[PDB]
Amino acid sequence: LYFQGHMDRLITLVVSYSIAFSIFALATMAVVYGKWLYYFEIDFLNIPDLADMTKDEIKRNYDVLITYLSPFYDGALHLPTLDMSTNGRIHFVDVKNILVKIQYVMYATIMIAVIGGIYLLKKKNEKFLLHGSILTIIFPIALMLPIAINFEKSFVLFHKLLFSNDYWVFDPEKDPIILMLPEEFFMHAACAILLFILGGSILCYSLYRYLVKKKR
Ligand SMILES: CCCCCCCC/C=C\CCCCCCCC(=O)OC[C@H](O)CO
Ligand SMILES: CCCCCCCC/C=C\CCCCCCCC(=O)OC[C@H](O)CO
Ligand SMILES: CCCCCCCC/C=C\CCCCCCCC(=O)OC[C@H](O)CO
Ligand SMILES: CCCCCCCC/C=C\CCCCCCCC(=O)OC[C@H](O)CO
Ligand SMILES: CCCCCCCC/C=C\CCCCCCCC(=O)OC[C@H](O)CO
Ligand SMILES: CCCCCCCC/C=C\CCCCCCCC(=O)OC[C@H](O)CO
Repeated sequence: LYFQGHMDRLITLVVSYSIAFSIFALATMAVVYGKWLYYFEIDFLNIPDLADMTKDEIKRNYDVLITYLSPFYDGALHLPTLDMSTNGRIHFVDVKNILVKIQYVMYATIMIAVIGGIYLLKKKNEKFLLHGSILTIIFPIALMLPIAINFEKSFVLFHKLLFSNDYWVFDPEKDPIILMLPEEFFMHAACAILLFILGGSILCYSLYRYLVKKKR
């Protein structure tokens, strides 16, 4: 009992951070691989005007690129309409590699938390559900203002942090897909992620309080 205390409490520690990360990764893949937001973006930002492309050309290029970024696509990236340089296809491999590593870690934290969670959950201990929501709502709270007021510079730091080359700044001449990827769209995608993080936090917290009311 002196040791089930710690071990259950280390599992509530390990499980808690894996709840936070799993929500982070899940919200990312939902926004990254979701095409509903970007399809709305095409008319809302008037991307045809921005890129001198048609609504059909923009959709298929985005369709092909999003398909290229899945773990289960082993082919190279060829855009239906736009040409691209070797620097351009190095960046999308960088982006593809980042997504794959987040997803690999995400499966671990999703399993760690579901398996280890139900262990502590059926053992009448829900401390991990409060800690999880607190840890994961730190994300939107810390980053809501950086995106809202300083997106352009937060965007650069983000890229500088995650990429070890210069190729993330696209030359419209050699990589014209940058014209159909406006900065406002990535800003909305960052907001959608944070809303899903915040949504998952509230969801995770709704359970905690609801479960604590069960014990009493
Ligand atoms: C079995 C009786 C109750 C069932 C509970 C099973 C126990 C699962 C344990 C830990 C994970 C719980 C996570 C709390 C809920 C979070 C919901 C979620 O993970 O979704 C995040 C969303 O996908 C982000 O975009
Ligand atoms: C029931 C658990 C609740 C968790 C909810 C789903 C869990 C699915 C089950 C197990 C491993 C986790 C896999 C989930 C990851 C798949 C979603 C994802 O991010 O994949 C993107 C895909 O590659 C874009 O093409
Ligand atoms: C994970 C614990 C520490 C978190 C610290 C990181 C802060 C990032 C915050 C929000 C963005 C979340 C995005 C997750 C990864 C983005 C996927 C990606 O590669 O995007 C490429 C980019 O759009 C090409 O311009
Ligand atoms: C009950 C809990 C209350 C809520 C808990 C707070 C946590 C933050 C949640 C979401 C913020 C994330 C998205 C916020 C960023 C939106 C961007 C924005 O609104 O600014 C527009 C932009 O400046 C135009 O130029
Ligand atoms: C600073 C925090 C904000 C960081 C951004 C939030 C994450 C955006 C994620 C998905 C949007 C849709 C992305 C789908 C794939 C985009 C293709 C791409 O990587 O283009 C990047 C561009 O070339 C480089 O400037
Ligand atoms: C009730 C629980 C609430 C939390 C659960 C949320 C789940 C769905 C949230 C958002 C979907 C995507 C909407 C993203 C819209 C991006 C635009 C934005 O949020 O702010 C940008 C601003 O408009 C710049 O001018």
